[PDB]
Amino acid sequence: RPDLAWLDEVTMTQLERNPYEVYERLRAEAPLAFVPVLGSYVASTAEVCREVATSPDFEAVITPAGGRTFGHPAIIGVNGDIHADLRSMVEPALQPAEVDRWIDDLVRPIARRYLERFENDGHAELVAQYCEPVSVRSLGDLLGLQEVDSDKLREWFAKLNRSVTNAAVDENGEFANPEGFAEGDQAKAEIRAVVDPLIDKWIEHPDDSAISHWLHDGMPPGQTRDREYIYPTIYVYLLGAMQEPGHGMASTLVGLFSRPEQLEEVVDDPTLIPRAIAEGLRWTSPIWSATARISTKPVTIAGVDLPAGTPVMLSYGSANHDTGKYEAPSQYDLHRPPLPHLAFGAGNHACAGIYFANHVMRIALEELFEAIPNLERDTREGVEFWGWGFRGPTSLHVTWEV
Ligand code: HEM
Ligand SMILES: COc1ccccc1O
Repeated sequence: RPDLAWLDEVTMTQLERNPYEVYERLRAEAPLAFVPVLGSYVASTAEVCREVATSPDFEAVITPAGGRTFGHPAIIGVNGDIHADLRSMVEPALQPAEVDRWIDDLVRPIARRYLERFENDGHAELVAQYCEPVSVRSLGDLLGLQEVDSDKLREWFAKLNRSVTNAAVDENGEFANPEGFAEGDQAKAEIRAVVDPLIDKWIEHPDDSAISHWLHDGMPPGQTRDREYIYPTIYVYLLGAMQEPGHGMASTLVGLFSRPEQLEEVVDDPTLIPRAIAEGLRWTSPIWSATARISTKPVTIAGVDLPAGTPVMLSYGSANHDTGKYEAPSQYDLHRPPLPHLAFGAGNHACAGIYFANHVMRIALEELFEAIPNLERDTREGVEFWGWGFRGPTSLHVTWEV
């Protein structure tokens, strides 16, 4: 596309460090555009992301680096009967009435445990000491991974993140950095060594862990789903499900710190925490551009005639700064009117874990603000955000008077 020749000079490093300047141009120039270093069409606006995500002429496809990492059948990358089965497999523990039965007793004692380690220190780096551990410890216990330390769960999602988002391609469309999948393969090998004995056990002795239910639910007597059939969805969980509530919490906190009067409002009135989190997810979407769809028929989207079989990456984090919807979207504003957003995606492949995720983030922030009501950001340290596929702050140094 001639007038987008500037896109040939966009680099993977640029998109990882800060994709918003390129995507502001895309939303104005070409809401559906082929980005050479990603080797794919990308959807950048709210209208195009929502249309592709809900279109009957599209179905799910995994991004190239996502498929190299997760294989088949990753719940995000399949359709039809396999997708319906995998959705029926994951949905029981995520049902709102079910989450409401036990989410408080799950997350609140975990939040308190991690807080007790630093709440009298006067300083902390909340990404590593709080947001990530609460997120992974909550989900890890729900899954049946109680014995996998939070440090290890955090390491695995970081390696899987880098492998799944190792998207750069060269002039021939080949991956530019094939070595960057090695740590994804190493994480998977480690996960197998830990999880294979647990699956061996659960097949014979089912329990209330979610993965035990994935093996047994809905199956004929004495049968379980084959572990190779469920492992790619285990990996989907050990990346995003483990990573994103912590990133959403942390981005919400960075946003609140950027508006001190609003941080104060929320600490004084914790019933505003859900609204603060919803704006946090719009402001820096944790899953920023990690999923995609593929056309099943020739289709015209945003004036582009796509043949059948065309992948489109859904850059929901850009869509959530669409100035057709939002005033000054790069500013965090608690008091934005509560409008639809796309941080959980849309359509038949929209996030299955919204209700659980929102509660994890809510409870963690409630406990944080109760424990440390005079929490302040350490303005001697900068907050750097990183990531194009998954995005969040790489640290969050704070201070408080002791
Ligand atoms: C703040 C935290 C989270 C955010 C922002 C988030 C966001 C997303 C997004 C954008 C997608 C892709 C939707 C699309 O392609 O249209 C997705 C997929 C998915 N998410 Fe969430 N997620 C979060 C936490 C979780 C958690 C904790 C779980 C599990 C307990 C979960 C389970 C899933 C599943 C199973 C899918 C795949 C749905 C499918 O392809 O059918 N997510 N999520
Ligand atoms: C819930 O986890 C994910 C969602 C979308 C893409 C990758 C994931 O691991």
